[PDB]
Amino acid sequence: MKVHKGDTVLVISGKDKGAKGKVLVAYPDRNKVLVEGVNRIKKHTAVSGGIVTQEAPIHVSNVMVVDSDGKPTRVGYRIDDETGKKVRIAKTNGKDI
Amino acid sequence: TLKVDVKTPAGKTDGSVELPAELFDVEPNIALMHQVVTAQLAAKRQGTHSTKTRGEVSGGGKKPYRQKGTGRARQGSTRAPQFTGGGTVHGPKPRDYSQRTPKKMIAAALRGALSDRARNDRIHAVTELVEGQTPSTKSAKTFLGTLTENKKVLVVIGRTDEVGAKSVRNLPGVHVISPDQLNTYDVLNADDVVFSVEALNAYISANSK
RNA sequence: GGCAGCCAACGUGUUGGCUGGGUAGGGGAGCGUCCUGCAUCCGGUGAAGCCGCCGAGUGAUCGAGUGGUGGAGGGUGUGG
RNA sequence: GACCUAUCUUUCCGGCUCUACCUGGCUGGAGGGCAGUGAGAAAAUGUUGUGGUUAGCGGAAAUGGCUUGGGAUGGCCUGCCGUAGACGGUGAGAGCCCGGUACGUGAAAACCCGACGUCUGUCUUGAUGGUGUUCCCGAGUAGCAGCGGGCCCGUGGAAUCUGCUGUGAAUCUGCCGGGACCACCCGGUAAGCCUGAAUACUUCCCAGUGACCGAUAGCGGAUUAGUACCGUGAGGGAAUGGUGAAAAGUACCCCGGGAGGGGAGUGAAAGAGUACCUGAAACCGUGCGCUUACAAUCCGUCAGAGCCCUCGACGUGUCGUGGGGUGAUGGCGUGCCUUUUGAAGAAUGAGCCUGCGAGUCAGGGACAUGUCGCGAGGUUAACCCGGGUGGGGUAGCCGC
Ligand SMILES: [Mg+2]
Ligand SMILES: [Mg+2]
Ligand SMILES: [Mg+2]
Ligand SMILES: [Mg+2]
Ligand SMILES: [Mg+2]
Ligand SMILES: [Mg+2]
Ligand SMILES: [Mg+2]
Ligand SMILES: [Mg+2]
Ligand SMILES: [Mg+2]
Ligand SMILES: [Mg+2]
Ligand SMILES: [Mg+2]
Ligand SMILES: [Mg+2]
Ligand SMILES: [Mg+2]
Ligand SMILES: [Mg+2]
Ligand SMILES: [Mg+2]
Ligand SMILES: [Mg+2]
Ligand SMILES: [Mg+2]
Ligand SMILES: [Mg+2]
Ligand SMILES: [Mg+2]
Ligand SMILES: [Mg+2]
Ligand SMILES: [Mg+2]
Ligand SMILES: [Mg+2]
Ligand SMILES: [Mg+2]
Ligand SMILES: [Mg+2]
Ligand SMILES: [Mg+2]
Ligand SMILES: [Mg+2]
Ligand SMILES: [Mg+2]
Ligand SMILES: [Mg+2]
Ligand SMILES: [Mg+2]
Ligand SMILES: [Mg+2]
Ligand SMILES: [Mg+2]
Ligand SMILES: [Mg+2]
Ligand SMILES: [Mg+2]
Ligand SMILES: [Mg+2]
Ligand SMILES: [Mg+2]
Repeated sequence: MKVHKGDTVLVISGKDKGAKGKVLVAYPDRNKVLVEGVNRIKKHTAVSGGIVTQEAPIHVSNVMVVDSDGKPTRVGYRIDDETGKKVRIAKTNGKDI
Repeated sequence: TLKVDVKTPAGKTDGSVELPAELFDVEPNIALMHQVVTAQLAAKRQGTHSTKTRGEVSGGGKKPYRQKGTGRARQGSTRAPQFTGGGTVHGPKPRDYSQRTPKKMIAAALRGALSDRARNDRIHAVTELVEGQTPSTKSAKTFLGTLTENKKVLVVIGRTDEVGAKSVRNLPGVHVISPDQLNTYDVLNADDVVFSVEALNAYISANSK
């Protein structure tokens, strides 16, 4: 996936459209990410009584990586010839992220 | 003879092409065109549908129970058609649908279709779809928009004009064909026929000679 | 008083005469179902399916007439 | 063809063949050609090819507005990309959100295809006449006969080919074929061998397609499937898919031993609660209306009292161009199918519902009849060339 743990993302679809948040964990096998503060569920913890609110995973195509300028951006790649590296670039500004 | 004025992508007129009566003045024959078109769609159809008869279904060799004394209906095989899971009777088998339509009928149908477009002024001629050796869909879309505003367009280009073909390929209602492959179905499907000058001359030459 | 077949008489589809029980069986013309070329239209402001209401056609049957249930496709025309 | 025997032409150096001299041989090594892993001899071994296969990577353009909604990928309206509007996914119809797509790009190693070398072979005197009851030219063979096999050919006038059993020739005036056989002509040269391509097929691997199936269908097998299970064994051989966008799968309280349920929560919806999408019919209940215990009923039909409900106008209920439910009572009335001269039949088949279950397909086939093209002509088959349904193809065929 082009979105990684620790990235800041903007939600572009769903109930929480427009919410910014941080990627707490990524699930590449199913193309979902868990984002802090978005898609919260009212779970019934059963043990001590439990009615907690927790984040639920969101499809990765519903979030966009936020560029350094604050703007949600598609990510592409440059090649760094010195190390053969492949670095994520924001397609709006061309700056690394 | 109808004259088609050749338009350029630069917006100029370069010349004219004269359409022979033999090819573009033919009276349309709807019944003939119907046969030719349906035959073409029949040839397109791939026949790949199959079912298993009672001999092809797994098992079923043994007579299930004795002929007499059980009080049940007599049965010869667990795979008889009346059985759930049994063989299919008169089910589909793979078959070729192509038809051996006479050459003269096919040619006359194409001429009829092209004549119908010509009479309604739906035939256009152009030197090139785009200028240079770089495909550009934006240029071709604008130029075709100047020629026709109809949705479906048949573009007839010579084999060599890769840049013209690629330039129009992605447009939704546009269909691209070479003049040696020209056929009734694609002409009748199009609102307008746009010929490269080379392709139009190639078609006229191979026929009227 | 309505429908139909054959024939006549004229007209740019109406009038008249005769006829219309039916098994095996021959001929003709249609209804409903699915999949498709092309053209059109409806659908989370609720498609199909299902249960009703109120009606319709000479029959197979119909309802782009409407309630309820339901949740994603469907109708129509002309061809295959 | 060998053997003889004239003629004209020919790299160099050897070495040998008892001694020289002529003169034949044979054989090395140098120049030079000519082929090569193949049928035409065999096994090696370097260099090199953005040649191929076995992993991949990049890749354009909307967080756009308003509206509906739980969610927009819907509607309406703007703009953008396109060599990319393939196909999927994403909370509902997405070229511009995601995997991708067009198009480009990439291999250390191994493997495969080449090219180039090495390396291995092979050749190097050829042309030209004459000459002859001379020699050679594939033997247990051909031929022939008996009994068979197979050929259009079923023993036939039966050639050709071929097995077994006997018998058994010629080397060119030879021999074997030209449908018994003979003659004459013609063709060919048996009894030695090898040989690429055009042709056939797909366990398996890769990329795709469908006027193919969509859970009683499609493979027997979407579910532990050749499993469970059956059989001593060979072998036979099933059934079982769908919560929701997300598990947010129902904390806590109440009745109960549990099971199950009722509140309360989650959800757009629990008329989605792991017995879960939709949820038909048979079949089984509960409630309400009418009816039924003096009656003889193919169960209905046509008349029809009474009661119940509903739609109109009027008024307290009563009538109408009415409409429904039930139905006392009267008339009429012998299931359906199959098969029979004839069946309500005491002839056959059906307990009930749902699903499934029978004139189909192929072929320039045959006859007839519509329809379309061309017309004294019509048409191609195979095949060839087009990512197609198009173009070409005269051999044939059918008329004359
Ligand atoms: Mg098997
Ligand atoms: Mg069998
Ligand atoms: Mg049997
Ligand atoms: Mg089957
Ligand atoms: Mg052809
Ligand atoms: Mg009449
Ligand atoms: Mg009758
Ligand atoms: Mg009568
Ligand atoms: Mg009959
Ligand atoms: Mg229908
Ligand atoms: Mg809704
Ligand atoms: Mg459907
Ligand atoms: Mg039809
Ligand atoms: Mg939209
Ligand atoms: Mg799509
Ligand atoms: Mg010989
Ligand atoms: Mg024989
Ligand atoms: Mg002979
Ligand atoms: Mg051999
Ligand atoms: Mg089902
Ligand atoms: Mg099955
Ligand atoms: Mg046994
Ligand atoms: Mg056992
Ligand atoms: Mg619902
Ligand atoms: Mg159930
Ligand atoms: Mg259900
Ligand atoms: Mg009584
Ligand atoms: Mg009596
Ligand atoms: Mg009576
Ligand atoms: Mg009898
Ligand atoms: Mg009878
Ligand atoms: Mg009976
Ligand atoms: Mg009885
Ligand atoms: Mg009997
Ligand atoms: Mg019975």
